[PDB]
Amino acid sequence: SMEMDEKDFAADSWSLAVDSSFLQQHKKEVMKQQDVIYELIQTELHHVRTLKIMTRLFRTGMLEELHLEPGVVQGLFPCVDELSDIHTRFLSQLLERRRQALCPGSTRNFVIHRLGDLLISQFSGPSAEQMCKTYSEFCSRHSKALKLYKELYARDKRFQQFIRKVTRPAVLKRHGVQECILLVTQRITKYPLLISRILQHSHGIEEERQDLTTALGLVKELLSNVDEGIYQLEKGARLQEIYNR
Amino acid sequence: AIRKKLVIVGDGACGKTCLLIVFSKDQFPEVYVPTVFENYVADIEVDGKQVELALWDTAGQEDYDRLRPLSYPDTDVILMCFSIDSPDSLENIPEKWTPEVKHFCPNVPIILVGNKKDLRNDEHTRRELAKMKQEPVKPEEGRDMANRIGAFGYMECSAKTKDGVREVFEMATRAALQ
Ligand SMILES: CC(=O)Nc1ccc(C)c2c1CCCN2
Ligand SMILES: CC(=O)Nc1ccc(C)c2c1CCCN2
Repeated sequence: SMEMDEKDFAADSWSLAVDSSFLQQHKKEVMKQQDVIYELIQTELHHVRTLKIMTRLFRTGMLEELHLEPGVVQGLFPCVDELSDIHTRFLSQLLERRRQALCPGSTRNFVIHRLGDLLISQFSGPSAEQMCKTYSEFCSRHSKALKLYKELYARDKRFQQFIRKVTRPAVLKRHGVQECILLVTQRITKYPLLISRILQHSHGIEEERQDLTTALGLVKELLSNVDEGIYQLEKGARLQEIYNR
Repeated sequence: AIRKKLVIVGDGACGKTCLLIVFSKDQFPEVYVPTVFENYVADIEVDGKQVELALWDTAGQEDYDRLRPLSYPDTDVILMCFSIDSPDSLENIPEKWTPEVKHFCPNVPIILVGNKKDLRNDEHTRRELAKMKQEPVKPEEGRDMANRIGAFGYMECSAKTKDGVREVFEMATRAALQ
């Protein structure tokens, strides 16, 4: 993550991020809505950061330092560039909605009143088709990635030294290879929980309640499609095992 | 320090997310209670042994039967949660959650945890449950279910007051080390 965004999302909540004199100007219901929207953006910032650790620290480090067999790095990190593109674009839109909403003379005081339309756009049309296709592929290759990682760590000395070296810093404590893969797989099922709670505090404007209700339906449609399109790939699985599923 | 993995399972309203949040912060949040839990690696020392215990939530995966099992690989201990204010959450334990965890996590110890124990003597809870001819889950009902499903043990806690929270994770660490 970049320093500007880290500082903007350093506080535990929207109510602690904004100046207390600005917080005092809003009703309790607006504070509750803004705290959940802040959690959505803050967790999206961290998810994009998990994808950058996978692409830049792990994937690129293995290509530039190790002599792994061709197709091994792709098996460890399936769809990472596509995932990074989807979420970096979505994060850009959330951060621009926050930035446009800032009060003149402030880099921290804002209220986002129209999140619904942004979520409908993210979870419909071509972007939803790409999220569905990418997660159906990623999640079907999840078990194969974990097994390939375990094999390499146990049998390749240079691989073990590389992993131990780049995961040693305390800031990587939660982000080993397997932990990154599970963080990415779990991300998509966090959206309905966050969206439903934002909807709970967005009844003040009927257009907004309607838009978030539509977005929540689209996210659930996407999840059901991804869940139905998953079948774990297995290295060495025979055709007979597959057609007898 | 050896690394162990813990996953918490249970119905959507069982309080699993709250339990992970309160343990990881060692505090019930005073300003904002997070909606979700990403992951955490707790440094725990139990009976003289140092462990890094990675914590994972299954919240949000309850309706997705192909996504949810992806949380189980290499799990060392399962926390199987129900809410004491919800006898319905206890009824889903023996023939939905238990056979699933035994299938994907064979030989992994399961600790059955009764969450929200502070609601056992909550008058609003008692009145609301009495409308559906119900009452808060009794301690013997929790122990009997844990015995029946072959759980490693039975424990109770309250994320709201923090009572019992530390003991649950220290015991889970002991189970993971066996
Ligand atoms: C309980 C907790 O820790 N967070 C929280 C707070 C409020 C709501 C509506 C909610 C959650 C968690 C997922 C379901 N909905
Ligand atoms: C997602 C999935 O496959 N769950 C699963 C696996 C195995 C058994 C026996 C079982 C379940 C679900 C509850 C009933 N019994």
